[PDB]
Amino acid sequence: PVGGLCHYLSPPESFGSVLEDPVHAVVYIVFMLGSCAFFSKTWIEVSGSSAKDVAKQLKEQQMVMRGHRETSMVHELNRYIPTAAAFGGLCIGALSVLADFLGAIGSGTGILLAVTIIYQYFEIFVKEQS
RNA sequence: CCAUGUAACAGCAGUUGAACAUGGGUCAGUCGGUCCUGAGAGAUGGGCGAGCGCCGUUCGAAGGGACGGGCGAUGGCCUC
Repeated sequence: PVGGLCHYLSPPESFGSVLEDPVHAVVYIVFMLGSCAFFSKTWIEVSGSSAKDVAKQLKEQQMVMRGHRETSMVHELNRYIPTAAAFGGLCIGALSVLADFLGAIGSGTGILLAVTIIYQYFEIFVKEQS
């Protein structure tokens, strides 16, 4: 909705900075950051990448912590896995807000998808070259 | 010892093990040692001994420590 359309919810768009009522601009980033962490936190619960599932993968591969039992795998994973998804989703959402506000190429959003995937195949590229 | 995992050994076997492999576990003023000397062991003095040494353990100028006083303690500058 950029013209002749309902403007209740809309991403900010302007050269430099646009500010008439912050009750619209600051709310957009709040809903964007919260949703991203909400989406990231729920994805691991369904994609089989939570702390509980990772330990089952490591148990299957016969990998253990140095001085912990098998049951303590989950607890050490829970120290980082659940909070990394919540904070990682928040950070990647914040990068989109920074990308959108700065007005980069690609209108900010979408380049985060591009930079990650090109990095995703980078790990293949480096390991296939000794 | 504990947990996890799993040819030789456990005079049969084992999916099991004090076996093998990986990784953990023993927290003290108050429970012990540490202190005492007991039977005894054993230095120093001394004696003996070719000598390494050993006999001897009370048979030698064997005290190194005491609140109290003045020179100088003056030191905090004199309370202790």
